[PDB]
Order: sequence, then structure tokens, then C-alpha cells
Amino acid sequence: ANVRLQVEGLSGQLEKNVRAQLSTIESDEVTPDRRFRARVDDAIREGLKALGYYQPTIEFDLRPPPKKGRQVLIAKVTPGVLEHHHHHH
Repeated sequence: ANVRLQVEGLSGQLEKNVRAQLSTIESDEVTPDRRFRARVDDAIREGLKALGYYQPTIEFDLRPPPKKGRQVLIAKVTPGVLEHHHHHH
């Protein structure tokens, strides 16, 4: 039940979008494996792909023993280019 994937390398509507995906991820109490990892990347990359990114390299670091939950999975993004920055470089 207690599941909250951590995001890294986002801001504004980017970090918010990935957050939405983070919630839709299979982390709703499943078997995290090479396949789960992909579902996460696709999720972020998908939402990230619609907010200025195309295929941000997003890695992860799973930690079965979270601090305030049941299972935590870290997610760091690193694409390169972004569309419509406006401010905050």
C-alpha cells in the first residue's frame, strides 16, 4: 500500500508530470524487476516526452526498506534538451 517513487531531475510541470506517472506505475504492490524498471522509465519518459523531453535517460535505485513506506524506488532523469523553458535554467 505505502508506495511513493522518488523523482530526480525535474521541475515545474516536468516534476509534476513524472509524479503523475509515478502514481500510475506498477509500484502499487507488485514484483519489481527488469520489466518493472521499464514500466517506470516509459511512464516518466512518456510524460517527460510531452513536457519538453523526447527520451530522457531515467535510471532507478530500488530500496525494499523505505523510511516511511513499504517499498521505495528512486528515479533520476537525464535527457539533455527541453522545449519551452521560459525561466529557471
